[PDB]
Amino acid sequence: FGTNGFDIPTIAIALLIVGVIIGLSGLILSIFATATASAISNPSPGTLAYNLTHPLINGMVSFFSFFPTLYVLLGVTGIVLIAAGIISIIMEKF
Amino acid sequence: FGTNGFDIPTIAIALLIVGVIIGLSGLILSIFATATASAISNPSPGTLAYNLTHPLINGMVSFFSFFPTLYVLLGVTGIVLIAAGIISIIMEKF
Amino acid sequence: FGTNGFDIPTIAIALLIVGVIIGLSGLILSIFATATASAISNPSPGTLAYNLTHPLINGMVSFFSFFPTLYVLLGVTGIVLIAAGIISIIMEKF
Amino acid sequence: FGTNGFDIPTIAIALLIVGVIIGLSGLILSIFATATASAISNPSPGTLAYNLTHPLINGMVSFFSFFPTLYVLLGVTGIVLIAAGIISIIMEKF
Amino acid sequence: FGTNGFDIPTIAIALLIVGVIIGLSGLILSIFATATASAISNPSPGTLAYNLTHPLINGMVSFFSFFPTLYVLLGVTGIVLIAAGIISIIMEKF
Amino acid sequence: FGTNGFDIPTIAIALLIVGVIIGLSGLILSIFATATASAISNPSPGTLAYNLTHPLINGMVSFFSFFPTLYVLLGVTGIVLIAAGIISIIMEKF
Amino acid sequence: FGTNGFDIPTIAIALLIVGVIIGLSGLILSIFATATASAISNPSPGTLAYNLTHPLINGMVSFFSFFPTLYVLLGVTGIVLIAAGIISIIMEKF
Repeated sequence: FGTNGFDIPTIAIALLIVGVIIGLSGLILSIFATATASAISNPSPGTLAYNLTHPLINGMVSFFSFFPTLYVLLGVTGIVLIAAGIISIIMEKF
Repeated sequence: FGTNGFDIPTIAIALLIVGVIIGLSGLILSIFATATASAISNPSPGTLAYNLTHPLINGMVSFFSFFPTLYVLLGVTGIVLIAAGIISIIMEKF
Repeated sequence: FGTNGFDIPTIAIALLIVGVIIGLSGLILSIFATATASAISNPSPGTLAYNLTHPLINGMVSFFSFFPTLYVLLGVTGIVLIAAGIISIIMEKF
Repeated sequence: FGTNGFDIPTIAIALLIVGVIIGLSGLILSIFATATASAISNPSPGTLAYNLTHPLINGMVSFFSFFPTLYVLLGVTGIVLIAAGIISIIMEKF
Repeated sequence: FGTNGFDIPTIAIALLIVGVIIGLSGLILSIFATATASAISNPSPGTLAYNLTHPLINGMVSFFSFFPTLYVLLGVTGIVLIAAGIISIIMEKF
Repeated sequence: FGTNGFDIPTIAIALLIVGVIIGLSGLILSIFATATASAISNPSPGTLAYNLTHPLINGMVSFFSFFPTLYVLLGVTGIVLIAAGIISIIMEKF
Repeated sequence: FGTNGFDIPTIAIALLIVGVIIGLSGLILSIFATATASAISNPSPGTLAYNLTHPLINGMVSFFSFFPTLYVLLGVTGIVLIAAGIISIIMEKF
């Protein structure tokens, strides 16, 4: 069901795969982050261990805050691909 | 699901891998830094051991303060890669 | 996840390795310096042993004071490498 | 849909590409500038580091103030191109 | 989207690259200058080390004061290039 | 982004390199000059060692006083190069 | 019941084996730790035997406190393996 490489069943299958992979990724990351939160403790506000450890958790927080826009762009990519497929069909189907 | 090398499932898997690796790294470093903090003691403010040891902990603190911006740049890299993928799709899909 | 040799997982692993190595180095040096401080005594201010020993501890202090800037430069190196990777991606990804 | 090289679908696609590229550029620059602002601190008004660092941020501000007119001219270019296309159609279509 | 070599997407990409490179340069220089400021001390106003070191920091200050106008000219260059592109389009598009 | 050899990204990268090299040079020279100042002592105003050593430190002072204008000219060179690039663009871009 | 090496009966059997092994391990360690607690006595807070013995029990406590996170990671591993199996099925079953 297509012209050269645009196959609607293939597109649906690809959407399937990306959705399940993203769900798995979120699940695994949440499960592991729970363990991370359990592992690290809060020694004291101003002792040696605080100086030793605080920037690490800061970087953790920063990167995990960077994830959302990555996901958003990953989402927008598919609309572009589908649109290109539609245009390619239209171009030479007439 | 792509044109030449841009595969959304591959991108999601890569995001998975980088996230888990970063979580592991933070966990290991925090756990080890706790042991470091436990090991080293505070001899005295002005004795020989203080002169012998203080610059080392100073360098420790400095490097661990350098980590955050490294993490931030590592995060920003992915947005660039995704953007390049989108542009590459757009360029020749029409 | 990259173009030629820039791999974000590899970068994260390298950051892991350098961090743990630096922590180990600081730990070992502090532990050994404690033993050094315990071993050497203070004979007298002006006797033969003082003349014999003082420049050695002076050199010790000097070198250990030189360490911090070495660590600082070692830290700054990674920002340069990450930046070069980003630029290399940008150059030919479009 | 044209005469020699003026194709309205091609023009629309080009407008698409330039718009998305400009949006990406603004997004990336804002995200990176946030990191720059976070990284650099304010040492003191008159110490060595101030003398060492102030002209750099001055140049940053200047260049980022130069960007707007560049964008404006980039925008005006398209009107010229479309106008030339219209005139070229008119010249020999009658 | 152009006539011979003037491509608005290419121009936007080039603006992207120059902006990110300039941001990186400012970031790296500020970070390194902080380390320089930390490293060098102030011995005394009139001793040997002062005579030995003062002209070096003077040259540092001078060069870093020279940077701003370099950045300004680098900025003005792009307006010229865009203007030349516009004129080149106008010349033979009619 | 240029015509023959004038590339604004290349110019920015070159400015990066020269800045970092100059910072390193100043840092190394200051650090070494501190050691020089520590090493040499002041024997007496009129003894043999004074006659033996004074002209050497005089030459040191002279050369280090010559450095600043060298740095100034090195700085002015870049303005000339950028100006030549601008003129070269203007000459044949129209 | 699978495609290449992913067999749900095999997975269930493996879960069986790991569960029983973990139960046995906990049982044996608890039983032995009871004997350890019975064997060692508390001589006095400050005598020779206290200095001789306290760090040993400290290390015991530390290691047994390290066990929990080991178990947690061992648990999380299976979710990853099952997820990889699901993805592998999905990839080429369509």
